[PDB]
Amino acid sequence: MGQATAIAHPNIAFIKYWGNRDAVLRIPENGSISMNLAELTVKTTVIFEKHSREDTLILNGALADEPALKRVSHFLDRVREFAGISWHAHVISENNFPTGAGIASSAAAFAALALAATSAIGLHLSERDLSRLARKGSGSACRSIPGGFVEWIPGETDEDSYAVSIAPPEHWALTDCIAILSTQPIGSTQGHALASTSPLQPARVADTPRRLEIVRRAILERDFLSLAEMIEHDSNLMHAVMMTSTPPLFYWEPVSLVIMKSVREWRESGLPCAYTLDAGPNVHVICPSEYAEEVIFRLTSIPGVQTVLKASAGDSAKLI
Amino acid sequence: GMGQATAIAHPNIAFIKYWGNRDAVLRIPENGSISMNLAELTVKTTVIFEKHSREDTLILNGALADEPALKRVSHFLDRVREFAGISWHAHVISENNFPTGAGIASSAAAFAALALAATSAIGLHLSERDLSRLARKGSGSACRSIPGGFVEWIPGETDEDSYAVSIAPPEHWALTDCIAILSTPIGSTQGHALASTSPLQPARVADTPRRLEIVRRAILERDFLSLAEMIEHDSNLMHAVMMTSTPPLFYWEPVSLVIMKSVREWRESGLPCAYTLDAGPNVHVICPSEYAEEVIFRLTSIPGVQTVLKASAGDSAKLIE
Ligand SMILES: C[C@@](O)(CCOP(=O)(O)O)CC(=O)O
Ligand SMILES: C[C@@](O)(CCOP(=O)(O)O)CC(=O)O
Repeated sequence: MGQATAIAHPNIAFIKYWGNRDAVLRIPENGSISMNLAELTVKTTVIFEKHSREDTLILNGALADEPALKRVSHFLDRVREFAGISWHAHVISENNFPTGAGIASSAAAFAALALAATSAIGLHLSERDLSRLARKGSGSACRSIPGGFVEWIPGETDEDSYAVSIAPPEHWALTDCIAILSTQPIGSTQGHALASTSPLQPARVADTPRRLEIVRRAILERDFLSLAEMIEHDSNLMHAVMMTSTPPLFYWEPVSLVIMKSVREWRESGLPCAYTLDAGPNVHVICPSEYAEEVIFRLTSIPGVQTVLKASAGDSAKLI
Repeated sequence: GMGQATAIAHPNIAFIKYWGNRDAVLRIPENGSISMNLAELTVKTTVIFEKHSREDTLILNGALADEPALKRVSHFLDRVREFAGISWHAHVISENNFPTGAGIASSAAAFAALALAATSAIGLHLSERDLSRLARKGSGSACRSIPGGFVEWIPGETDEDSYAVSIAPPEHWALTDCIAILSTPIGSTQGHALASTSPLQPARVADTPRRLEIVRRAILERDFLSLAEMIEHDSNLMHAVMMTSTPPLFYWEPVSLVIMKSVREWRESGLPCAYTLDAGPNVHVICPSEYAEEVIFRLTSIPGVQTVLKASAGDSAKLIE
């Protein structure tokens, strides 16, 4: 009755999404900018079938838990509403993420699902509409629909909240050296909802355009130092909000702190690199790709760093 | 020998933090703060005004102070000289019992003791308010070591308006500060000035009355859980601002974070305690005193904790001998 397969990459936010204006629609409180990660992929096949009563979900070869299925089912309901078709679908998804490494899959997964599910049900959405749809699966998924360096235009409405590519992957050879911590959280959905308990979240949110403008310009101009200092600042602002929520969300591990301090010292001593952390203790170390081997060496030397994943700028979600 | 006096004062641990100045020179803070004096740590300072001294001299634990420390003390004594209308320079002899290398800041205790010894030596009989106001200009938090016990710094907007008062005497509430000294340090002065670079500082500052009102009530009501949750929140707010300054100030060490998480776990599992951190990695673990031995036992076992200092609520700065 209709089938398609799409791949999408996770992304690393240079300017973080944290907090929703609308939790249901995943309209964020602030805009965000990320880079897709080429070497990590979710591949998702959607198969719409005649009179399948309910949707099904398999994840990396295994029956998905009911939470995951429900979430994917509600998402497909949106694809059904948008398409006025009623078919239920079998969803098969796999990713190549290193096991236990704590790399969040939701952005890649809902980007791939948005593209596979709409293509399977016969639609031909623009990138913008795919981003808007993916967004409602998981906010950051909207940024994995476009390619390369991506900005989520936060908006106030479902139509207005979507992501676009600032620059293609080939515009700037940046590498994300992801320090995976051996010892290793509260999910994004709960965390976003808790942001409003932090006294500092409104101020963080209100300041986001300043930060976005710097990062956007830095990407366009390939100004690594400006990017570096702002991504650390923006990471720290998000974590500041997290840590001052009620209950506090302390995603950092002790080694996360060692890495953050080490990266700053490395940069200040001549090695261009910068850190950023999502809702977890892994440290993404962004650097011009020519420095990645040196960064990885230094990260690998830090006690407590299990392994370092090397990712370059990835393309948009694609059908295969 | 134109007048001499000796005073003692204790350092203090802020439950609601001072961070950022409205007026850096006068150490008028952006926000109010609340602290508890630490009985078991003391600075004892003798001030002897000398007709023959051309400049002040500062002796610390029997040794000549570094030049920066002398300059701070001499600038402070200039304020006393001005206030008193007297010219004399002084010998300042100070001792303290702080554990060596522990990173326990002495400046609040030092300037509280100096404010009291110096004014007493020079013939003045200042009210606590005026002593606090004076101590504040040596080091802001010293204004909180002038009064006793649990102390609130009224932030104010003027030199006359910024001073601390006792919320409650030490005996009002048996709380212990179990200070986890880490085995493995940008100064406050630079740090406060950088607070203005954090996008989050205005919001932290504007929220302080909410936090002060909770802690003040918690102290008056002996409500440990309310105190506990607010001191951790307040500590994290300050460190949030520090970590989001430009350049960032990351005072936490990895072990700091271990302790912070451990403390929250301990409290949630039924051991009443709460963490707070100043501008450094040591973790002050506040708890009702009946739990201190267990808190200390748990803290002592944490790798990277060099030692744990046990402090109870201390009295006001006092003249002695
Ligand atoms: C914490 C962070 O990863 C957002 C997570 O958002 P989501 O709800 O998992 O899409 C930050 C970011 O990616 O912008
Ligand atoms: C960081 C903190 O210790 C303030 C230090 O201030 P100062 O050293 O008196 O300038 C917090 C506080 O004690 O309120």
